Amino acid sequence: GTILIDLSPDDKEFQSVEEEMQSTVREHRDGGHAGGIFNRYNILKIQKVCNKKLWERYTHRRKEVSEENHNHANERMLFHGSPFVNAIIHKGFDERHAYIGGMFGAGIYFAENSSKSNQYVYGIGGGTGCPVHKDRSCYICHRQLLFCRVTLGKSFLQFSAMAHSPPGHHSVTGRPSVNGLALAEYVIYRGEQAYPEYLITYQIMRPE
Ligand SMILES: O=c1[nH]c2ccccc2c2ccccc12
Ligand SMILES: [Zn+2]
Repeated sequence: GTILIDLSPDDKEFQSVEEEMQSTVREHRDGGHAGGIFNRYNILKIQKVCNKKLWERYTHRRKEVSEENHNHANERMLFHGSPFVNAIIHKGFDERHAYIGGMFGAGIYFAENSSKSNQYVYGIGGGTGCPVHKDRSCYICHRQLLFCRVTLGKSFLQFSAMAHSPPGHHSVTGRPSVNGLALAEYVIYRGEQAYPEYLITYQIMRPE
């Protein structure tokens, strides 16, 4: 079902997506432990993920959410890192991708900071790092993230230092209160509320 289309780096669509990736890198409180030490990425490839059944699953669910929230899907584009991106792009999101120990419950987590999603590319807390070098800060191996269309609907606002949504909500917003430089994180509880739109292949870059 899924087919992947290479975007040219001269295409505006590519550039828009790259810019969203580069401009939402921040520093992490773990000093780079989970995700590596870097200020920027080497973007190697960006692919559009095209799957009819998964798209229609998304848009059908989105209409439902919209109708339950003053005609407002509250659709965002957000990052998702995972060692199972190959399974997500082919079969879509489901409970297997839920973060069971998540601070805002057992749901599927997304980030506004590309660097936050980068922390989960090799598993929770970076796992054991890249398969080839067992290095969480590997500058050599290729990483992949997803840049997804996520339907948030009415989103429970949780300030902060597969389950169900809170009643009358379609998602949760984890908004950092302490780190003012940290962007929001969002959780959904149905896989049908995200479409994995772009697969981004990259390396983290070692700082000068
Ligand atoms: O991109 C993410 N991928 C994940 C994969 C598995 C578990 C948790 C997360 C997660 C948590 C917070 C923010 C972003 C992410
Ligand atoms: Zn490596």
